[PDB]
Amino acid sequence: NLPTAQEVQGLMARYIELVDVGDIEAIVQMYADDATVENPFGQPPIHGREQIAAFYRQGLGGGKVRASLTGPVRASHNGSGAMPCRVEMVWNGQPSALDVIDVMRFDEHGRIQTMQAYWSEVNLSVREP
Amino acid sequence: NLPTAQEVQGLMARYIELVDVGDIEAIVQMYADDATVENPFGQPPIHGREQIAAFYRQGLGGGKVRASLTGPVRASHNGSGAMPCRVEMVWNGQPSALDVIDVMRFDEHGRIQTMQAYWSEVNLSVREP
Repeated sequence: NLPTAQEVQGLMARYIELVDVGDIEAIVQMYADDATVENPFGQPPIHGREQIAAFYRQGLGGGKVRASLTGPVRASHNGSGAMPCRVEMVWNGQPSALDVIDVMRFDEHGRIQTMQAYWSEVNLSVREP
Repeated sequence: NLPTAQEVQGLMARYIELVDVGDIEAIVQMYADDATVENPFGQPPIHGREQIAAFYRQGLGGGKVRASLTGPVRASHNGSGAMPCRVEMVWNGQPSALDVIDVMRFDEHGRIQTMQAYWSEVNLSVREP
């Protein structure tokens, strides 16, 4: 059955953990095999487990990447939710911080069926040494 | 043309202002006439300016309602964005606070074409004396 509000809060916080540690296997594990990821929202979706793994491979490849929840997960009663996080990584040769909000819909097996990441360069902050 | 990241940031912050002051006319003004609101996401959409006005009428009717941005607006390059806010109002006879994340898609005239508010009772906090 479709994940309750509570469970969605649990699942979306766990996803941020996994991203923080770079556990690509576990991250990919969280997605339905026909899931889609739009990141950043606006770009063409990436489809299916194989492409997604590569996305997270390249994404978490090279620049050291931390992610942390910066507020409560907002969760609906229909297996969806949205959350704000801050992603630390190297951009354009500089340690930078990116503010993001991820929106996720889960299937009846508690897998991510759809993910969208809202952010752009306006949410981008370069850190001084 | 479709609103830039910067403009989206501006528009979504202005919406929160208007809600905070209860300017229903201006709020309704921000929406396309064929816009849809899902609030809370999961419930059936409300369609068009007339129903929307009533929604904001009832919504901002009775319980004193404040709303404030609690972090940066995440804005994409394709006329969409998402933001976190905290809504103060009276629920179930009690001054309460609700954590929300609104997701908005704008049209080429800078009007809100689609709004979704993510929150449920798990995001609800009742305030003591």
